[PDB]
Amino acid sequence: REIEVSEPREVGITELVLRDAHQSLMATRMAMEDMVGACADIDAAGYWSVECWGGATYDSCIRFLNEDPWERLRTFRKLMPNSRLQMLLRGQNLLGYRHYNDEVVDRFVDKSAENGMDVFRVFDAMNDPRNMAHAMAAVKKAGKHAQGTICYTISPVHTVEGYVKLAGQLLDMGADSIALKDMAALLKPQPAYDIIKAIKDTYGQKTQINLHCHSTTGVTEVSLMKAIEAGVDVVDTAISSMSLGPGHNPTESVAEMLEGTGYTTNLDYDRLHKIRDHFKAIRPKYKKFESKTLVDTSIFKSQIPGGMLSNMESQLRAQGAEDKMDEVMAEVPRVRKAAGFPPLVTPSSQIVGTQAVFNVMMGEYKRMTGEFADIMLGYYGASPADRDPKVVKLAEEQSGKKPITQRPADLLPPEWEKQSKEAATLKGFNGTDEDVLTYALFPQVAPVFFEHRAEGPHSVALTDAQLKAEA
Amino acid sequence: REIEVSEPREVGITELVLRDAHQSLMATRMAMEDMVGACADIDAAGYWSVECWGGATYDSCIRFLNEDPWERLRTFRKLMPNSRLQMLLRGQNLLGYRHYNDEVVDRFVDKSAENGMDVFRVFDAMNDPRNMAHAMAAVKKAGKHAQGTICYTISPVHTVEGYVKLAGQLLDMGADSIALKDMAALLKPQPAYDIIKAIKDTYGQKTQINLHCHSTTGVTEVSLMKAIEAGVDVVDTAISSMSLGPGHNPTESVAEMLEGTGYTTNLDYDRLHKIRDHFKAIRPKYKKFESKTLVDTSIFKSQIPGGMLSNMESQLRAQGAEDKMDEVMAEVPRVRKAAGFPPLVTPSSQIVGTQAVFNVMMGEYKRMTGEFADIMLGYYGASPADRDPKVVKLAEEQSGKKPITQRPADLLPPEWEKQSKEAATLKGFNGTDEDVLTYALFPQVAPVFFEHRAEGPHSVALTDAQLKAEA
Ligand SMILES: [Co+2]
Ligand SMILES: [Co+2]
Repeated sequence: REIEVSEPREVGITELVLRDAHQSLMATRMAMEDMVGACADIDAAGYWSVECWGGATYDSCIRFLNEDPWERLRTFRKLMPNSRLQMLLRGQNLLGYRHYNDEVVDRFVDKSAENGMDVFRVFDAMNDPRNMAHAMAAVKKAGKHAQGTICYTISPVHTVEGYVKLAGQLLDMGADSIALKDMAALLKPQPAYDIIKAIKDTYGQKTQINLHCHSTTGVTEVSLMKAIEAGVDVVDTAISSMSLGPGHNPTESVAEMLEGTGYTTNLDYDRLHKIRDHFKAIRPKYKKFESKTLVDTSIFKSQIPGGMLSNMESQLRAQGAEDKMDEVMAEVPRVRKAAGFPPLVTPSSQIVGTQAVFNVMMGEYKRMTGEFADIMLGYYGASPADRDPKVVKLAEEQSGKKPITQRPADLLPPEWEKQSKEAATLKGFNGTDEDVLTYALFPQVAPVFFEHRAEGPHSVALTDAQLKAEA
Repeated sequence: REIEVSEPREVGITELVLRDAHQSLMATRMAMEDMVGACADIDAAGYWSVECWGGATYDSCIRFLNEDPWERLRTFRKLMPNSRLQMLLRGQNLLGYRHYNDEVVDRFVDKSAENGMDVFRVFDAMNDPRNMAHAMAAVKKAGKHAQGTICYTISPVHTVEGYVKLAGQLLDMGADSIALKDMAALLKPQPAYDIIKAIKDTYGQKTQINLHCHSTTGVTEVSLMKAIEAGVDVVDTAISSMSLGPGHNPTESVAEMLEGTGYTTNLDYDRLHKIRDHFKAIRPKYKKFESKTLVDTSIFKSQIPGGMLSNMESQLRAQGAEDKMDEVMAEVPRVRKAAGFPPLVTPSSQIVGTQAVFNVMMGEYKRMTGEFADIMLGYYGASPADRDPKVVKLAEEQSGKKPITQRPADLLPPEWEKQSKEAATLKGFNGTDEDVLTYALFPQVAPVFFEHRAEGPHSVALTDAQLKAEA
């Protein structure tokens, strides 16, 4: 019995400590002040890229830290001059709350690249390539690296062949590399090997694939080893003092585990040690935002991500039917199916979760939320599988909207000029496209932020004094 | 490029939640009251064995919980009637502070088996087979399972061939199985595969090997997968709510990661879920005893286990030279070498660590502790490599003891009758061999314990009230 493994080679590593690590472990509340001190070492560690922007950090900066996201980007570009900066961008949704007209996507990408972003990991919650298409083109126009993304999930319609097809569609829209995202740590070892190998066998060894796995279920570092045996080019990790739990596998652990296998990373262990210790000293200040579960494999049976489960709980707590949780968890699968089995990541997870609670309370689709209606009617794009025509009809007969099947942005009219005018009437607006984008992405937060931005970035973390006083 | 892997098969699992998990995560303070509620589910989970005795639990029971270790054993045998109970026994040292005469080993093993112990994992801190020989024979006489142990470590003298030789010596003394112990999580993936495969190739596939790895460095779950590909029969894990950090890899994670690989475990996921939730509800009460580091790979460079490092720190704090820590960490390697490269596990780690601090302060072996002197003079047994003759001489010229090279217990005279007499003069002594053993193993604690035992077992964990009041 034998297993074919890739030839001895160097495996690239993407550090997530500056973005996804704290987004996953301390609600994206990491203050810029607590990160800049590790930039010099991070820049000289030897990482393939440094994820430090995008995701929920834009929202967090303006909503909780009174920090300008564009200033964070500029500072990181300046303190890590020799590194490839990387961000996560939700396609046509950008970092916003809805799909935007193509010109807004163009502006955003152009300004991101202009301010220093090198690698753009573009993804769509439902894996609809059409929603990633324009952002990808904008990234290529800016001469930057376009990383098309495949959100991994487990469902009756997701298969290896299905993932290989998506990889092809991403390569067809000019992807420079393919990212396999596993936000819920659902990727097991064998599937990791099979999917990576199938993509490499189908499109060629030159096809660059970056694997992003969280450690929530505790099985993905083994998946990382299997992905490396299958030939994956780069794997995402988080410095050891900011890893595990709903976060990611440890950078140092992944580097150390390869000794003697023929595979290696070229990270500087001394630099890694300094970055570790830097965050180990700072992490305690964020205890009020930490999660309390290091390993949870329940999703392999329920299909429900811990985050999604908590939300439904709170929704079943604030109403009075905490007794129907076992019923809700049984309803979710049915709602997911009806919606076409979309991956259960934001926002699909909230939409499916909330609708599941309604069906239990008010009754079988008796009342559909505005979001669920939009998903069923195709306003978020195509689903991995065909949506239940019966539930679709009900959505149409309850929202008054006609079902659509083409890229949603095709219906969106130009809005930049409209956004610029409205933004320019806000006290604090600095007249840059960056600020207009801030208003376009977060209309209800931009006002307050522009007004207080002059006060400078803050921190919602405990102070050393508060740490001591508490101890 | 290919890698040979074992044929599809069932992999056995040993659950550590009742012994090593809490010894490693909350200073062995887990109260019997907090464990008995999960016994029924643990007994029906499908584990190959349940480690629930030995190690530091005997000391903890009588020193901190006013609990009779023998009563804990009897209760576990009664609540888990269909399971193979397993314990850790430090050979000729038993669970005590020194080597004992062979008749004490006979008594202990006989009473352990009589009270219900099924599998005895016998080990010696310096991997000297002669110190394991008699316990192993006693285990075989009692008709129980003798698991000879190899303490894994990394040193210039430890090699695959060296481990294969030890495995042979263990099999020659009647071992029913071989345990590979990696208390510091030093076993990387390739070495795990190479050592397991070499033992299987040399002594036959019928040779049973159980792998015990902690997760301290964060690389051992990958090692577990490699060990399984190499053909390991059983791997030790800890239920997910009591895992990771200086503890072990998660039971559920290890079981889930095998899906589709051809390997499988036959654990009942529902029973595992109940055991998880049981301990998740109880673990918060032990926060005052939790460690604060989930992943630490520094040992791959320093050879110093976190626990060993902390101790030296405190010793360098309580004296005034916290400035010489970088010097101490540089001295340890030299002391280890001089001692013959013994694995850095208790008590060798403390002995080497303390001596390292002296050499830095008072000077190069200017003053040797009584323990270090005994190691250098062979009173703990043979070292993996020859000890520095120059340091040996100094030990002899400073302790007045002649160096020995034969099994230390060969010099020990009968002591049972002496132990019985002394023990019988303690208020509370119940006249059983069990109590005499308690006195023989912990002379200075037995008095206090026998006097308060009637008050019943206690807990040093926070009460629900204290948990709430604190929150
Ligand atoms: Co992520
Ligand atoms: Co252990």
